[PDB]
Amino acid sequence: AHADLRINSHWIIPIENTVSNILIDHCLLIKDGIILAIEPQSSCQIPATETLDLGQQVLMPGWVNAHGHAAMSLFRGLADDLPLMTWLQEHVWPAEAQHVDEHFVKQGTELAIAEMIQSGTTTFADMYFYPQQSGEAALAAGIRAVCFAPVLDFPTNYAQNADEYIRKAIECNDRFNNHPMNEQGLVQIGFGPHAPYTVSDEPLKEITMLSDQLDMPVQIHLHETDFEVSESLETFNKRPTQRLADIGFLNERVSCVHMTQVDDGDIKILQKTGASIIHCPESNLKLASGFCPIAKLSAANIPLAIGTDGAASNNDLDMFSETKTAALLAKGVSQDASAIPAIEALTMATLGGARALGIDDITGSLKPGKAADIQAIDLNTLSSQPVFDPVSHMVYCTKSTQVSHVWVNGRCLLKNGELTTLNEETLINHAKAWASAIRTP
Amino acid sequence: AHADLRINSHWIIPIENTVSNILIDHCLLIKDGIILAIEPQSSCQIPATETLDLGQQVLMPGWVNAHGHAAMSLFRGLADDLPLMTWLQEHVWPAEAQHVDEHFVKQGTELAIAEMIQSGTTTFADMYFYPQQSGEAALAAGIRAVCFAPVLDFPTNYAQNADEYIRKAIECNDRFNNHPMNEQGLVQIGFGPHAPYTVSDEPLKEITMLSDQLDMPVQIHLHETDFEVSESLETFNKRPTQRLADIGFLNERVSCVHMTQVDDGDIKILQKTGASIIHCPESNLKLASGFCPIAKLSAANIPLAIGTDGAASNNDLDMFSETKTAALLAKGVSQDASAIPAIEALTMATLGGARALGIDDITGSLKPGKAADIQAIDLNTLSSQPVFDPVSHMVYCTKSTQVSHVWVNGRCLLKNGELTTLNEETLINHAKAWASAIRTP
Ligand SMILES: [Ca+2]
Ligand SMILES: [Ca+2]
Ligand SMILES: [Ca+2]
Ligand SMILES: [Ca+2]
Repeated sequence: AHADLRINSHWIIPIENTVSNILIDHCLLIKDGIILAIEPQSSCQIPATETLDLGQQVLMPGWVNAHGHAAMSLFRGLADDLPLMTWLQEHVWPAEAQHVDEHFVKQGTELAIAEMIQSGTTTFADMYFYPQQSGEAALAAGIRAVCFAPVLDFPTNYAQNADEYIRKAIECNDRFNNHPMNEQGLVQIGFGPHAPYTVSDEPLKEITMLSDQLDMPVQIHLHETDFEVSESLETFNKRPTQRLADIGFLNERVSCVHMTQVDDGDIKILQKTGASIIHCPESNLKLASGFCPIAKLSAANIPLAIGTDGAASNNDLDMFSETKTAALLAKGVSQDASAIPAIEALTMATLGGARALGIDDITGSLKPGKAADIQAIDLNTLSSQPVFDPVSHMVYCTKSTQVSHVWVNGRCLLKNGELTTLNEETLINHAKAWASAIRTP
Repeated sequence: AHADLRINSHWIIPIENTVSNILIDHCLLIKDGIILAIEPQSSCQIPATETLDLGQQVLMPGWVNAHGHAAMSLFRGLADDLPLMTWLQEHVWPAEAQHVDEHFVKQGTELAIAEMIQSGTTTFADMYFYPQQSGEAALAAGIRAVCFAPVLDFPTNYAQNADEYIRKAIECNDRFNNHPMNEQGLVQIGFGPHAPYTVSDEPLKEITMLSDQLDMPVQIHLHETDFEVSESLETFNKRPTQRLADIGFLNERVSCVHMTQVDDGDIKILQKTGASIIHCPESNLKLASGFCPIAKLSAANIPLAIGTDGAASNNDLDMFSETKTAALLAKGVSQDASAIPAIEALTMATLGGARALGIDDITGSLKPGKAADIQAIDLNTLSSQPVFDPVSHMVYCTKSTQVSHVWVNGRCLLKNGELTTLNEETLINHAKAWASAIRTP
């Protein structure tokens, strides 16, 4: 048959229309990992090799988790309820210096990926050590990934200095351009300078040039805390946004994480440079970083996305919960019950992330021609019934465990709630082994 | 055997110690619905008729959902993303006037109860029409309930005026004191005056007298919105807290819901009168009501509890998610990452609710002599591994679907994730029937 797979579902939320936000009794037709068409089930005349009848479920794009540190799944809830400073100095940094190597990153990324697939995520962004390990795990699992190879001014086990961080990013990009398993381009490598206060101007400019030459996305923290903004004003006499804008670092391919400290000048700079904002509400709350004013940013037409951050400051990788927090918090922050309606929250969590990571041409919404990165959510459960508008249900009363199926590039990674490329029992054993090693070395 | 049931579990979080917040390899012994003892498994010499081996699970008190409207499960996500005023006038109130009767409340409460049990809740507070229907559903399900019979100044189908609302509350209390199925006292009736701006001084004073004479708890909204506080200042020249204090309405048996508008005078009044505060973070965010400063309230030793509110402004009844929101939001609001640590969030969500509803003598913590209201949470799942401190995991990375077992008064209401006194498929059919009736009458 022309189509590999036909999926029938009562509801489809395409995110991009091709003027209601939802389609009733349509089907998706997929071929070679690509969406061929979305059409009414009754009218459809495209035969399919295989057909799946989902019934009372919602099909929508898989989530794009636009900021994370996948391998830190192995530090899940390592040290909760402590100030950023104690958390970092007495727990996270020693644990990183002692435990994080290629094996840690491999097993941690596998664990994260399995959690993410089970909660409907089809693309993750990763900013962490040993990105080749992370990228390789993504390849074996079949999940789409953007690994923002870290760049820092300071030495770690992974690299001694900015130039070495950059070298390894270039090497990793080259390795994935040429990897036998990566012909489909599921894994992209980018540059992940941590933050303006940990990376100097020179490496940042190198990143800009290299990012352009090698077609790589860039991610950086921006205005995460009042402290970082004050520090920048003391040291550079500029807000970080201004510093980055003045050296030409900010542009469309850059995503700026957090942005809890926002003034009108920041917004103008963001509008000018075309950069995206990645919202991480739960992590911002948990660490007391502040309140990203996504309502205000949205009204200013700033591109917005959503990330969970890492499992040591969340502590899960559940985009259903993160998107719900984003939609609820925004109404409180803006004092406006109509701010960030459900369709907008879903859009941030899918197409917004795709745009932020530079991959919206291929994924992030259900449009003919885009990749078949799809999640199916089963609504026939007590906590989801009755349903009046499935779009708002997705955001306000859906558990991630309702995800029944997941496809990436048209490949089934989750079938009736069960992982198809990862072994849950094995991953859990490895997690427990690492916990013991971390707990009592 | 002396004990009816022995439950073995790797972790027990008793909430009240009898100085670590958790017990390793202990067991719970239950007899006649009562906790006989909590002892090390190895040392235990109390035989039991039946023994359950749970392994890597946490036993803790079932949640006390201290404010809700159970039957509004049938309005789940009725009209999302609208301002309080449109929400009420164009959606909720017409739907209530048209659909809410004894049959609505029966089937809605059953649906809510099933959702709540599946997410580990063992006591719910309800403030809604036809409390006898709600109470009767609680009795048949086996869940503990406090039904705060509504009192209002204005006419509804349920009652024409304050005196009639009060009459029906008295009748309902009497009916449950004498109900053949209620000998164990699972169901308590209370008074639920909606808010200072919908109930006059006279009925409020009657409630105080009757509450005392009949040993009934009282629940009221207090300082939910800036509008209500301003309105009270115009009309009475007092903050609502002051109005209620001056007529002697506030006392230990009263729970005050929301409290997003707080000044130092409010706190003093609350400290003086001994009343409890019920925190409903997601509903407050969703409707843009404001930010209850639970960190500040906690530091002032004000008794605190947690509620989900109703399914039209949440939109689920999941106390795992609500407690996590409470713990996270509080750090952001107070700008203090150490504020409302996990053990304190759990305590609010269990013992805090018990105290608020006047039932802490019998439930809310795992102490010898208290009721066996218990939930078991399975940690052997991908998203919960690894685990370093189960207490903080409960709050920061646990899904409600991890609840494997639930007991109320030592009766199993949920066995391996399956309801034992309610039929899930039936409830869902009824929910869909009501949705159709509500959607297209
Ligand atoms: Ca981060
Ligand atoms: Ca989370
Ligand atoms: Ca309410
Ligand atoms: Ca909720």
